[PDB]
Amino acid sequence: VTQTMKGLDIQKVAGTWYSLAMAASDISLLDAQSAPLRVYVEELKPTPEGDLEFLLQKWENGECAQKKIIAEKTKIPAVFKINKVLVLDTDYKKYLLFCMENSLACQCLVRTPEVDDEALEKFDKALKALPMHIRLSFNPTQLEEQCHI
Amino acid sequence: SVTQTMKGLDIQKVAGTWYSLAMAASDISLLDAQSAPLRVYVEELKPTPEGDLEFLLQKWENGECAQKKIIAEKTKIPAVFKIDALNENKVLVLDTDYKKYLLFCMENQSLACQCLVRTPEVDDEALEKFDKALKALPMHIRLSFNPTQLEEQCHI
Ligand SMILES: CCCCNc1ccc(C(=O)OCCN(C)C)cc1
Repeated sequence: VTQTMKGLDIQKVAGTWYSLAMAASDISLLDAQSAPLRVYVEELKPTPEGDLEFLLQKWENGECAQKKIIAEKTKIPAVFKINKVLVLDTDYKKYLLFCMENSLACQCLVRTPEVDDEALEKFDKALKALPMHIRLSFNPTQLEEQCHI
Repeated sequence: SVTQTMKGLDIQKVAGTWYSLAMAASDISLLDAQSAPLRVYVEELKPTPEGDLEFLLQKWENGECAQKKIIAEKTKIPAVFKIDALNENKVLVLDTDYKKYLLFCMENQSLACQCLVRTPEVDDEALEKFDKALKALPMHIRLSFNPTQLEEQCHI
């Protein structure tokens, strides 16, 4: 992943998000509820030091676990270290596109638990240069359920 | 569910070798596991003397790769077939050029579609036409397979 967001203002990504769609380089990264990169972003909280706190849900040992993880800033405003987190694009008010790279998985986040045509079209365009072998998308009912069940 | 069928399908010309390059389904659970209900790999098509279409496929069953044969019976629409199985179903051929790619769906309402290729290689045209076809359909999971997997039992 090289195409990261120019001019990111991380403070404007604060608040609630919903994982609408995800894609990964390897089927095993996303295929099961327990798959390693099957994670649902529920909130982003930029820190006073310019780090990025993720609140996510992840299926572990038969429960939907909530995790709070700090992604530490790097010299590239759009790149953090949790894996590298790369923010490809956001309009702050509607969508955010990011990837996790070690293996590669990318997500389309939306501000409201609804399908957004613009967000998904931009996600598809961003994935054209990336060697993805699994793509998932979630319905509005799933977005509001613990671990998108 | 599926609006697009192949006009003027000649089932004799779809006969022979195929490989499942990509698949997509309306419900993640139809395709997410090696054991998922619509996770099947088409290896060969055989038209019958009655104009039915026999699918020779691989399916993960009892933790091993099994060979299975499924007859999709002809209907009054050339590109639409029906498997004698408990559940109401349709097999729909969306598009083929016969010599490189074939796009089909299974409707059960559950829906899964596949991109078949003649040669066990990633084909840009096959995948681009598959993706265009899927824009019309409410898919929540898409898988694609590397050329090594195409020639392994059950795409392992
Ligand atoms: C650049 C403007 C940043 C303003 N911040 C926000 C603006 C909007 C939202 C938000 O969630 O809006 C959803 C409603 N649709 C119409 C936008 C969340 C944060």
